Amino acid sequence: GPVWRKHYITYRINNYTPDMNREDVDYAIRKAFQVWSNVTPLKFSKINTGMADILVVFARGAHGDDHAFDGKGGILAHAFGPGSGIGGDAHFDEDEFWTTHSGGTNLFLTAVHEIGHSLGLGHSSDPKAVMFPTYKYVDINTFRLSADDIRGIQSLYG
Ligand SMILES: COc1ccc(S(=O)(=O)NCC(=O)NO)cc1
Ligand SMILES: [Ca+2]
Ligand SMILES: [Ca+2]
Ligand SMILES: [Ca+2]
Ligand SMILES: [Zn+2]
Ligand SMILES: [Zn+2]
Repeated sequence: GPVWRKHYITYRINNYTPDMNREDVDYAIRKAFQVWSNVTPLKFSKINTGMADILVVFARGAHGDDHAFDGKGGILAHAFGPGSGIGGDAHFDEDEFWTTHSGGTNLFLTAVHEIGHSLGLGHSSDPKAVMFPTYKYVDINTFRLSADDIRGIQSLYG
């Protein structure tokens, strides 16, 4: 399906979870974009105003799309593939407790997966892939994409 047909992509953080320090939210999301820019020709820039390609949102329950959140647990986040408007946007369930670490739900690891969707990736059947639909914490300091993730993204870009 859809892919971004340009190399410079913008994102904007619509609002901030009260679960984390603001700078930690910024850094998690930045690091998650870097995972993908490492392996494609894409460049990502955070903008503070205006229409971004990728809007990052924290919201709970019904929040104006067809993908209502479900309280703590279950669905952690969802994202829309490349396109105009809501296309590219990544939404994180505020009913989760977002963290920089192994506690609650790790924002960085979740964001890597969601941004994969924002770039056009679907799910992987390989438990080793970040694009596998089940959340499982792994050490974020040594995190690496699986070969399956890299194959998937390189099928769309570069
Ligand atoms: C590692 O990243 C994620 C992100 C979300 C989920 S999930 O919310 O539990 N499943 C729905 C989903 O795949 N959303 O993109 C599971 C893992
Ligand atoms: Ca949930
Ligand atoms: Ca968008
Ligand atoms: Ca929360
Ligand atoms: Zn949503
Ligand atoms: Zn997913």
